[PDB]
Amino acid sequence: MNTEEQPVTASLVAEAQRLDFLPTYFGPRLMMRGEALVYAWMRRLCERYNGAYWHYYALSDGGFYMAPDLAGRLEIEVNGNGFRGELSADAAGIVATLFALGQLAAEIADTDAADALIDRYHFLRGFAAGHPEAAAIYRAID
Repeated sequence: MNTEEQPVTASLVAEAQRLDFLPTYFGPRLMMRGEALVYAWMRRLCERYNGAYWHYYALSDGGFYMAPDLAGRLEIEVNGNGFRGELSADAAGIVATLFALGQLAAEIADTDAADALIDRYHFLRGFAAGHPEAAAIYRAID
């Protein structure tokens, strides 16, 4: 539609519907296999990262992403590319969920489903470009 940014934007799903929204967009079985995978990478990016509420977000691209609930400067040092920089719970939650997608795809070995969930990765990855901190987000996952 556009020539620069993407018309794709995330959204906040109800709390009483997010309980089924996750297993509905990811899978009734993955809901846990993925929620724990996104936070798994998060606690790795920061040495002083206890945890937070990874709110469920709906994407028009056909996927979805989760972002922890932390207001302030989150010192997140990504080992993936050694990018040391403080990001917001939102701009950081992008790198947390993204890394998880790439793990599940390679965790289930070479299967027809190892390329299906991959779609979500490419879908969200594009939304990160529309963010004001895109520079930090894309480099964080780079």
